[PDB]
Amino acid sequence: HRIEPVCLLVHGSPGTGKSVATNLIARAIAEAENTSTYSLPPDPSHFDGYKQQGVVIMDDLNGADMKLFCQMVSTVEFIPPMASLAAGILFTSNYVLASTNARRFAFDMDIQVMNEYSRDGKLNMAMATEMCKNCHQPANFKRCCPLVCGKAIQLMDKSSRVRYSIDQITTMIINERNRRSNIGNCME
Amino acid sequence: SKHRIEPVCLLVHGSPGTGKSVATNLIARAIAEAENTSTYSLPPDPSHFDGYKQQGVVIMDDLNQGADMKLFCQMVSTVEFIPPMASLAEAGILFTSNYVLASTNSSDALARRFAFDMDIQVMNEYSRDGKLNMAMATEMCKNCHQPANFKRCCPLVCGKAIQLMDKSSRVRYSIDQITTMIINERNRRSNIGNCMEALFQ
Amino acid sequence: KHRIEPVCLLVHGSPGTGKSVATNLIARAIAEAENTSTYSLPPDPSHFDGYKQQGVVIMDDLNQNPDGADMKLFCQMVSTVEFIPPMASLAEAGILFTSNYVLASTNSSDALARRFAFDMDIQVMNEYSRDGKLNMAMATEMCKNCHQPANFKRCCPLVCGKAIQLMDKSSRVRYSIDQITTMIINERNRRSNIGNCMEALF
Amino acid sequence: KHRIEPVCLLVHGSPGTGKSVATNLIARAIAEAENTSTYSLPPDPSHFDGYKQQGVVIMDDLNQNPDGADMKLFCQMVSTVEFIPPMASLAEAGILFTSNYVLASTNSSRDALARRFAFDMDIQVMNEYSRDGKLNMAMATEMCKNCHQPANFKRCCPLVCGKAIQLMDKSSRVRYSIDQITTMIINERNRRSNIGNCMEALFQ
Ligand SMILES: [Zn+2]
Ligand SMILES: [Zn+2]
Ligand SMILES: [Zn+2]
Ligand SMILES: [Zn+2]
Repeated sequence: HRIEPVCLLVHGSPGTGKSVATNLIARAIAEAENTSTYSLPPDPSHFDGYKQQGVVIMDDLNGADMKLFCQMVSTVEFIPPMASLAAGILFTSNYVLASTNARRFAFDMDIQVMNEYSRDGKLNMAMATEMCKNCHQPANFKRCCPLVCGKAIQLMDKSSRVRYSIDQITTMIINERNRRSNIGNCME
Repeated sequence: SKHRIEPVCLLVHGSPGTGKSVATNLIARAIAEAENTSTYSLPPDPSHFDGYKQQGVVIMDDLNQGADMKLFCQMVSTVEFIPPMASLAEAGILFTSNYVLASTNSSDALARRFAFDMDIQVMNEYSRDGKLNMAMATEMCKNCHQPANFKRCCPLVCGKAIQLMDKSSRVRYSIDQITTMIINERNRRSNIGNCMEALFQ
Repeated sequence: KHRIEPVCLLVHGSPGTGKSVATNLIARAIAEAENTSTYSLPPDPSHFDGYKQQGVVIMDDLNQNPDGADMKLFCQMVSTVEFIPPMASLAEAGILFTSNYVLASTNSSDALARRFAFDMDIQVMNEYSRDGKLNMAMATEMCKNCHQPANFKRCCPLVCGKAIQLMDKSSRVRYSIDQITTMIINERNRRSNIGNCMEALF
Repeated sequence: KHRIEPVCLLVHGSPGTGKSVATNLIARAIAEAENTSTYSLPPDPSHFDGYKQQGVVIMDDLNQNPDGADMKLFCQMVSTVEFIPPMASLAEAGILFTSNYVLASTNSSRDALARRFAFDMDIQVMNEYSRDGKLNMAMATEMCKNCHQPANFKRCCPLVCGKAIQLMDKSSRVRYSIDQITTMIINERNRRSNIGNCMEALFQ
């Protein structure tokens, strides 16, 4: 009976800051869904630490990966395997976020280090994590910085072709999780 | 990375007619109005927090001092807690409750968790047949002085009908009293917490 | 060879006078200066579960009946002689008590009285007392115009002596948390300068 | 969980091939770069005497003794939890471990411990500087004559610029000189610390 988790992945070259992207997005929707974030390690088979957190992030997806993923983004009741048998909890996460190098991905997006923050083609993290000094307040973040507002990095949808900021991308994922929850409500 | 202040914990012991539920619930609607929240009550022998929307107070009843108590240790803590839900459309909410009140009638590392270990005691004028004369105890109070955590007073508020007695010290408190005692140990840990955060961070 | 005797502080106070926060500020400050952490014993300390040789130890509500246990423990902690605390866990049995500071508060022969390098009464300043209770809310407000504290990054009335002070039960002189906290560190350092030199000489 | 995981380097090599020389070179340059000192643990170490929260710690011959002593300490250090190391001198006990770099050499083949090596590398002596299979130290310490300035050392020698020894990342198989991998390690630590400060601020 469970609903299908909204899903995002982020293709990137290694120095472009896609780990900090997903994590910023995860922590934000988490803050809003009064939940927490579960990280899967790369190449992971067990869910030591899962406790039905509202959002999980999958560092460096992809192949058991493309399998254990498709159990996660499904309507089937699914039971993750454990390390300590201390087993049994359903997987209920309403969001899955992940990174790498087809309809289960409501948000298929490539990244772009903006040029004033490129450093040899790589994201200049020291500069990209300085706080923004002339910005409107973000929609899902307390405060603004260049990773949130689109200065340092942006997400390009392949299909849409459009470019959004992180702040925009989180507003978008929320809404789709709500739609899905809103219909999943009325029916029931 | 521990991030939440452990909640202040009250446990009232007592024989089953003694008002022991009525006390845990009088205190809780008092605190809740003070911090402008709501209450959320757990069933006896409970496993699921369905309907827990991070309201400020949690009531446990019939705590068996133990499934009752394994789950109790996890609420009263600093470490993040994720209540199990039966509904899938809810599972995922973080436990951020400040108070847990529990009642009972009935190993030192768990004891410290009981910030207030009281014994409910029914005063004789309000005890017909050996149990709370609830019709008496609820009648409003005529010349009582204004309570601290209630806008009006009655013989449960003011210790006329019902009083609870610290198991360890042995002194007696009314309901209206032990509320601020609890409100304040919660205000206490808040202000000390912020204070230290600001001096060493 | 042997361990130096932990410099020890005892704060006497009535219940709402803030002697726990007093001892906690002092500990955190000493521990920050010593590059350490703090370890709190629960009242009625039975076990030292979680103790990993944090240089600073806190005993909240010490009962000072010399027949009591609080004081029998206390006399092993505050001594020069190997003391291997009891752990409830046997997966934790064997670590030595090496802490250099012990900070305790209570409500109130000479061999227990030597152990207290500093024996002190806490005093609410009246401007912060709700019927002789520490008005914690306004005492934990940050100060706005204090000089930089000796041992705290920022100042507040709990630190500089606006809200609370500590009176020496002997000399009858009063001290802020900040002042007592450098006397306590100076004392441990004097013990250590002496102990370390005794070692080099032999 | 208040401290940041130290950045961690593991250099595998046979026993004459200069891996000790190479971790000490990296350590010393990282240390200058942060105005700290280095602290060296002995092989199969028990005690941390002399540890004063120097920023770079060094371990050699890790897991040489396969008993476990090496790997418990290692894992306590490459962690996010408070670690109060063991000392032989009682005077010295209780200091907190807070180094940001752990540099280890080994001769072994060692999920959640691999997670701790941010750089897992094999040392390879280039043939011109090999002598009977081991690193020719006397040749390698002669200063380079015509080399661009190195990023992390004041002058260049073949140990630095990749002439004498190289470091091959076991995963990717890419090779790096010492100077390069120093900038990489420094840059990982700064990144960790920049992301950290940002997350605190945004969820502050
Ligand atoms: Zn901005
Ligand atoms: Zn009344
Ligand atoms: Zn001040
Ligand atoms: Zn060179």
